[PDB]
Amino acid sequence: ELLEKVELTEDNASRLEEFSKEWKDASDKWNAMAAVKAEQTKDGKHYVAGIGLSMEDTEEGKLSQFLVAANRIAAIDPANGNETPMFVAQGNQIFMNDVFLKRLTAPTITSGGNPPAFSLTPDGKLTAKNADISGSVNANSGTLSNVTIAENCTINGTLRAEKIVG
Amino acid sequence: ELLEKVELTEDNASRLEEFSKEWKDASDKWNAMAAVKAEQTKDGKHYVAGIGLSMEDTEEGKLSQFLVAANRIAAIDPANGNETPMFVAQGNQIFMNDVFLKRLTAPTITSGGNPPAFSLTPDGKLTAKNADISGSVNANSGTLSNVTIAENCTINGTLRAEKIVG
Amino acid sequence: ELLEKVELTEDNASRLEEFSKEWKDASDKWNAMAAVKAEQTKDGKHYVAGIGLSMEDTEEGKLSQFLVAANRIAAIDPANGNETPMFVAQGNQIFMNDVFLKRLTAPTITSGGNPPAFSLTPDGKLTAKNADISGSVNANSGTLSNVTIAENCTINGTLRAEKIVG
Repeated sequence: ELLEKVELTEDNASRLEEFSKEWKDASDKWNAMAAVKAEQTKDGKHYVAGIGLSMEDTEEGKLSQFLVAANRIAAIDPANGNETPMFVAQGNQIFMNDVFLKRLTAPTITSGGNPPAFSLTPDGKLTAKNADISGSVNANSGTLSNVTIAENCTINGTLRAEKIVG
Repeated sequence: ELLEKVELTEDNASRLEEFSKEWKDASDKWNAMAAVKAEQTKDGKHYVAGIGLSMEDTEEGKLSQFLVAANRIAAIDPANGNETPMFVAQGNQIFMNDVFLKRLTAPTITSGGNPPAFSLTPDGKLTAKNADISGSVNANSGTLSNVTIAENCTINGTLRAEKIVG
Repeated sequence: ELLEKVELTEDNASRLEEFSKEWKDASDKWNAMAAVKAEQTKDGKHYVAGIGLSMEDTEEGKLSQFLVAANRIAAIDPANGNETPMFVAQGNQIFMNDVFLKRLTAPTITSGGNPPAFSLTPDGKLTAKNADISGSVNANSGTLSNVTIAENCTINGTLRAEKIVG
């Protein structure tokens, strides 16, 4: 029964080279994705470029963090199994919901529809159903219907009506 | 020494068997990871969805692009012990900083105020405390207290004043 | 000669020592990433922490899904062949393109040009150039240069017209 162990020794030696080849392939593949994703470099010297998912602990406690320095994004929302992209590089396009603001700069503003009612052209035009002023008004031209007056009415230029009664 | 080399044979063989078992289990687990999570190999550039960073040379030089054809995200600020999510996937959640704009289409616009003030409502309404105009006007109603008729005026409808100077 | 096969067993033993070294090293690394980034363990129901691209089966077929607990992204557009620092997400700023709107809140609004030709301020003023109103107007203090008065006008206050024609 000597014949057994040596055949075994072979059943071993023969399997080791092939396993070595497989593990070498795996190690090379890890060398690939490591420079891709898992650089396994523990430092803040290169901003941890690539990708990182640090479950970092402070004196506060465990706090999650995900670090990527490459934007290169093109997203789609999955809600209801939907397939709508949202970040074409032309500065977002889904819709603007309720937004708080303190600085805006826009030439064109539209009320809505084949025709907007109250609009704000870059030319400075404005259509409205009201103009309430609690202060100064400097008007230049005008085609006006009713001007109800009961307070100071002093004139420096010209006035020419059709009927003047009083 | 009698059995030492012989026993090493079976010890090896058994250790290889178990080592191969754990390797097969783990390798199947990896086979499961890139199958769904990102991809691997040298997959062509047709759809290549999943997590992947590639450093391709350009005219300027390297380009480490990071591709994500994927879905809803939510992120928080980890700043030195901060825990407040800000833009967590609710369709432009909180607010915009200094922003330039081009065009819009909106029913309702306000100011934003505690004991508060002016707004641009869907129905043209505006209480603008200083409505300076340097061009044409088409008014169909108005109540003017202190009239400063500066240049040549005219009336098509009628004027009727209790007072008169001239 | 024969001593090669006997030597073969102990050579295999040393080779297994080396392979066990490397393999348990790698497995320990992956186990470290498991709660960090690998997420080898299952999630169950809704609990989820970390990363993973799950292409779940649905009655309609494929449903890829991605989930991030918390992150902070950099700013490089697809912009192949160009470096584009866009969407830094600093100070909650992205830059907005053409878009609709439903609800707005902005005390400060500009004309979308080098100066603000028409401006909205927390003071509530408006230096426009045309404001036509088909409804109510309440202008307290104002001047009128080239105006035609197309409907009724009544004064209960003082009247100091420059001239009267009729």
